[PDB]
Amino acid sequence: DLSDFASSVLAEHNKKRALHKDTPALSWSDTLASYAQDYADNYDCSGTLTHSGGPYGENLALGYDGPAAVDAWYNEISNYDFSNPGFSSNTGHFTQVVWKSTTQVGCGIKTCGGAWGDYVICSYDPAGNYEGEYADNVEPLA
Repeated sequence: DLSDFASSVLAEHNKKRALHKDTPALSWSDTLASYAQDYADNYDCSGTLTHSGGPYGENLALGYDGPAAVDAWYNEISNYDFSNPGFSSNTGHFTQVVWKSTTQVGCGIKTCGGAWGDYVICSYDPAGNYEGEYADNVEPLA
């Protein structure tokens, strides 16, 4: 059985994906979550967000618990132009949350407290945000 962290974060992803046409639900991966939590264990609580360079897709946040980070990522839909699909600096988290071809997610968390609060990383497989593939993987609202 999943931890409370895993079940709450998975539900928050799949509540949002179900808003979109032809977009399957994700399942949780212990492999992805071990990778994510290992990286969080090593965060320096400095306030900067640097990507891991790994083999999986990746969303990062600072200042939110797990489900609250998912909500912030998904709210980027407000900036996304469905008639000009593609990457942008303030829609790249949203397009990975709903990426049609992604099938599994796993996440980790570390409590920095102080000025920064919680660090959250979610890892995804297959990865989203491939150039030339947005129109086929980022579907409109049902």
